[PDB]
Amino acid sequence: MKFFLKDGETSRALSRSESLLRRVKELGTNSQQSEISECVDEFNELASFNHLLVTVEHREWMEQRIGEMLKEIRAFLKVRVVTPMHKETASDTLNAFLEEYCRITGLAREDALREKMRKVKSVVLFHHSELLKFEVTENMFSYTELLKLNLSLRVISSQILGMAI
Amino acid sequence: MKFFLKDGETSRALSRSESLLRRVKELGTNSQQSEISECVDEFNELASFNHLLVTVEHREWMEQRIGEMLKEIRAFLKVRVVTPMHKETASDTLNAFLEEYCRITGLAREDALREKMRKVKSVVLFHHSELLKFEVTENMFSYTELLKLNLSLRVISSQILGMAI
Amino acid sequence: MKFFLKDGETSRALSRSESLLRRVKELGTNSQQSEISECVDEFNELASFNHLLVTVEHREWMEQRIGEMLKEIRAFLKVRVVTPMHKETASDTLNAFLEEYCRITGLAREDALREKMRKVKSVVLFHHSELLKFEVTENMFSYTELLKLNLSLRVISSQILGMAI
Amino acid sequence: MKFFLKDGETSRALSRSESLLRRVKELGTNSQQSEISECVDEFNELASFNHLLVTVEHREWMEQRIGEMLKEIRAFLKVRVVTPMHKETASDTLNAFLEEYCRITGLAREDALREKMRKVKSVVLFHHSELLKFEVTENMFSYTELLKLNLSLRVISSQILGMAI
Amino acid sequence: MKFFLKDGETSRALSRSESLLRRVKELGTNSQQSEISECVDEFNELASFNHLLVTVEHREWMEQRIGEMLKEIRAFLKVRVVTPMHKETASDTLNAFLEEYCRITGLAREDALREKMRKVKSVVLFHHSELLKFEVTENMFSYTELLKLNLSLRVISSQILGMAI
Amino acid sequence: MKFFLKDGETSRALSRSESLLRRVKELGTNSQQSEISECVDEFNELASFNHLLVTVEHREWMEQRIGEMLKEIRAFLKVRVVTPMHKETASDTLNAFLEEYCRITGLAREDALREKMRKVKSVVLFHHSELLKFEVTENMFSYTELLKLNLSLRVISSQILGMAI
Amino acid sequence: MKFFLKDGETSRALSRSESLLRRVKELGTNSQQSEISECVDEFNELASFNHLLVTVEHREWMEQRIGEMLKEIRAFLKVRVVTPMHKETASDTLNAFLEEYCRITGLAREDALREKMRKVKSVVLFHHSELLKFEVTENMFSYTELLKLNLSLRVISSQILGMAI
Amino acid sequence: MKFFLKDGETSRALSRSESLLRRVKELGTNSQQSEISECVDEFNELASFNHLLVTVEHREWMEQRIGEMLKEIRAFLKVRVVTPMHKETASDTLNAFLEEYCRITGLAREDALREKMRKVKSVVLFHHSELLKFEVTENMFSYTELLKLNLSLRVISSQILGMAI
Repeated sequence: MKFFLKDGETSRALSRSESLLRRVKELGTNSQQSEISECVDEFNELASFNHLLVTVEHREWMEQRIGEMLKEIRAFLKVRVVTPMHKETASDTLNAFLEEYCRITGLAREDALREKMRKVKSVVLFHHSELLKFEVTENMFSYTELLKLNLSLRVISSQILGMAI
Repeated sequence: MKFFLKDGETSRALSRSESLLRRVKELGTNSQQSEISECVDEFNELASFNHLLVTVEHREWMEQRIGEMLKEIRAFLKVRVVTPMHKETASDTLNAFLEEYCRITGLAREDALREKMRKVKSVVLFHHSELLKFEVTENMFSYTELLKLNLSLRVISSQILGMAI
Repeated sequence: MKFFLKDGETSRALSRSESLLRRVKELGTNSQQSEISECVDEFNELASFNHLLVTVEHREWMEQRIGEMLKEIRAFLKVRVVTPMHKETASDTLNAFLEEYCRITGLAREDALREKMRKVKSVVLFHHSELLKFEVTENMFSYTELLKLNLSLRVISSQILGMAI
Repeated sequence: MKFFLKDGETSRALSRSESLLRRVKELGTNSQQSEISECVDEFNELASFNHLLVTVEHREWMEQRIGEMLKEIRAFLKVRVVTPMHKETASDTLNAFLEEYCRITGLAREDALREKMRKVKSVVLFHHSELLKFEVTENMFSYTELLKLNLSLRVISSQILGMAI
Repeated sequence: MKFFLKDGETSRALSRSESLLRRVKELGTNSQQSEISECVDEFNELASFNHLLVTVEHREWMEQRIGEMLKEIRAFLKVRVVTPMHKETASDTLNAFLEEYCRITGLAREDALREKMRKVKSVVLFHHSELLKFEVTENMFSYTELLKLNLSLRVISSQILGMAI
Repeated sequence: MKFFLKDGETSRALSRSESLLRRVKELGTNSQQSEISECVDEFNELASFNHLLVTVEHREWMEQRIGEMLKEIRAFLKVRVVTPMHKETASDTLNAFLEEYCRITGLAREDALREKMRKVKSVVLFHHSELLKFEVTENMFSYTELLKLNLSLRVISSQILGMAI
Repeated sequence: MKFFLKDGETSRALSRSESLLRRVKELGTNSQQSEISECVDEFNELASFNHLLVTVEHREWMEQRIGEMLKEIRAFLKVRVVTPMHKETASDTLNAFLEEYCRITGLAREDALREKMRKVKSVVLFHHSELLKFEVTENMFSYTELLKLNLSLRVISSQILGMAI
Repeated sequence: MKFFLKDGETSRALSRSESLLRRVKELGTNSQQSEISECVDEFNELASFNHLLVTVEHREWMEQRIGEMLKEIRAFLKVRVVTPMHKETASDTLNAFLEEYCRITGLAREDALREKMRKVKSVVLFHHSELLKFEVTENMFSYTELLKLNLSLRVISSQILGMAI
């Protein structure tokens, strides 16, 4: 149950993340997905290590700042991670989520259209998070509030934003 | 405090409402507001009388069906009462309600825009209800669920249905 | 269920009742039943309207004085309304109520005589109230305390006021 | 404090009261006051003796039926004792009690008239009881219920039985 | 239940007892039992009457001194009432009470001898009280404390005052 | 606080008391006070030792019959120990106690006569017990019950057994 | 039950113990067990007597310092009383207690070894106390705390002081 | 806050730990500290990873065996990890812990000697645990029970195992 971290390590990871931050600030709309995606990899490891570090420290206290930087790296990187449900309209955003949920769950549309946005979004988001190795939350889209609504997609689409089907 | 109803009266009002119902079933998308609106007047009176009749009976019990019909007339007439916030888009529906609330409350837009849809709607609706002498509820609009959202109009407009201002 | 009152209306009724009051203060022991009785009619309508008004206001509050005059008009008019149990003696007052109760309830005398004055009175009173469209209470008679006694008419008539049968 | 009764005594009194009972059953509406009144005398003595007897026995128990007959004799004799408030009408019965209370208490009429019948009666009754050496209760009158009313004589006289003053 | 006393009576009995007191002060060791005993009769009657008078007054209060004298007469007369258990020795006093209790209860001696003095005395005393129509208490004897002892007569006799049997 | 007994001891004292018992049975009314009194001495020591033995055993239990013989020796010896208040009458028994209490306490008679027998007896008995090295209880006298009475000697003497002073 | 002490006695015992104290102060590490042991004998007797003296006094109070010296003698003598479990090592101290407990209880070693030191110690100590007629407590050994441990002898010997068996 | 693990990973770590177990079973009392210590390094990393794996899984469940092996590796490796307080005697074990605690805390001996073994032990153990990156518990020493004693080191050393200072 109990584990300790190799000593050349907190600092190895502190300056390893320091220069991730440096590197992430460099990104803009045309660094390749090839770049960005390994930029995530790095972030992800450091995120892990931090969780170790935290619990170690917490455990060590009982025997009686990196994350601050990660917090920032996230904020920069958040902006360059794009899913296929990143759309130009409220309306296509919804379809994206619909079709994507159908894709993931393997459900017919008729059934997915009955599902509340809330499931559909968190089903779809967890999926892509897993897949990008980056947590992708609702406030990473401009239609955040839309994606939080507790109503079936059909109702949202017809009663909230006058769509067909 | 106590009052009695004139006796040639319940039936006078039963068959008076019977032929209202008859008449209301006749309405369609082109009877004039001039027609419809007196069709409401009548309904309104019968609604009043019924409240008397009810309270009289209730009082009489303690000394020890028309409404069913009204319920129907309502359902029919509900469909022919149009407000100026009856719109073809989700988007204009929202503007209508905004502009109308500004009009009623005399608030600037900037402030109205900060208000939750919910207030804005029931403020506006009560207003027009009073004005048409007919109760006008959210489910008298195709954008019912929209009108129920507990979010500022600004948020709805930008995050729920990508509008400008 | 919900109804609204026509707007030229509260005031139409306020000054309608104001001059009822004027008119009722003119009555005295020799205005005809013909006069008085229409005087009640008017009072009755205004009493109804008030009940609408009250409930409208109460309802309107939730979306967030006439009766005072009625109260007076009642007080004045109370004094000029006569039932057939208005009698010159305590004794005939009791008979009047007995006979009338028998009439209303269809009971034999023998049974009515066993009834407590209290029922008998409020049975009879409610009846005539209904009938005159005016509430007729016990203190509209000079034998009020008598009409309040919780004793069978037999007992009242023999033990309280030495009558035969 | 302690006293004993003379031994030829309980039985002397048992058969003394036995023949009182015999004698009292003979009375009817025309035995003279002269007769009846001695009939009370006898009853009174036997009532006393009984109270001694009772307390002696009770006392004697601690060192470890006549009254039944008296109870009857009372019942018979109760019916033949007359006060000056024994009247033919409810109405004079009330006056009788009024006037008598004024006499006993020395109050003005105006004040007595404000008193509740109940006091007035039990004031008057106790008085005459004392005076006739016989307990005189309300059900010794035909207007018993009347004498029990908890209402001022004024109210009773005007509202209950339409009298003047 | 309720009885009244004849009016020429309290005073008739006040001065009737006043001259009893007078007469009782006259007694000394040689007035005959014939004198003394009627002196008790009188006392006894006055004692009775007083109990009436008391209860009458007490009852009369609720409708809102002789005894003092008796108290004295008692004290004087107490001293002249002799029982057959009035003895010159502690020892014979005990026998007297034994033999007398055997007489009254009809018990054999052997059993009486086992009884506690206390019973034996209050049995015997009540008896003679009843018989003399005067209350005869322990402190009417010089051996009061003896008569109060809660010990069998056998024990008293042998262990308290070295008697035989 | 804690002590142990020398081992050649329980038995040394068991047969030492066995032959005391033998010796005490020999006593009769004419063994000298010189004999008897050393017979007490012995008994007293054995009594002591027993108290040790008892408490030792009791203590020893917690770390987890002689007296029966003493009980008998007492019973025999009790009968040969005589105080100066051993008298032939109830009456002289009392004086004995009186004079003896005066002697011990140094009080005047007038004061001692006021004292309750109970004090006077236990004052006097403790004294002689101390003095004879033998506990002398009330039931060692034929007037036991007398000596237990809770009354002043004066009262006992005059009211219980007709003495002078 | 009650016993008295012979009067030439408290002082006989006070100076008897006074010169015991003198004598005990003389002891050192080479007075023979022969000396010391009779020194205990004496102490023991005086301890006894004291218990008598105490209870006599306590008893005598109810009829309304030697021990201080014994307290001291104990403290001196305590230091010269040796058991066979008085050892040079923690290790042999344990064995001594083990073997001794086996001897006393007649248990096999295997079972004794499982017993908690606490029992074993207070079993063994009470035994030798009884046998030396001196209370022998844990703080009469240099390994007090060891003797107090609530652990089986096996555990103590192996885990607390690296012994074999 | 949320992180994901790289997918070629759980199995990379499962067989990585599988062959650690193989290797650890090889150790015996003569594999160098150089060997053993890197054996711990490995174990430590796998312990870390596991904590990640666990939390990921636990987190993933909410969106709705390696450790078993580590448990074993620990048990084997536990036996080959030695501290400087691993001694041949109870006695030196104590010193070792004392001196070590002085070293860690920088306290004088005099004060350390007053500290309860319990603190001293868990202070010293946490230290070396941290320093070996292996949890080192009391039952990794043959004097477990000793190390658990709630007594100052001075008392333990003098009263429990007859040491000097």
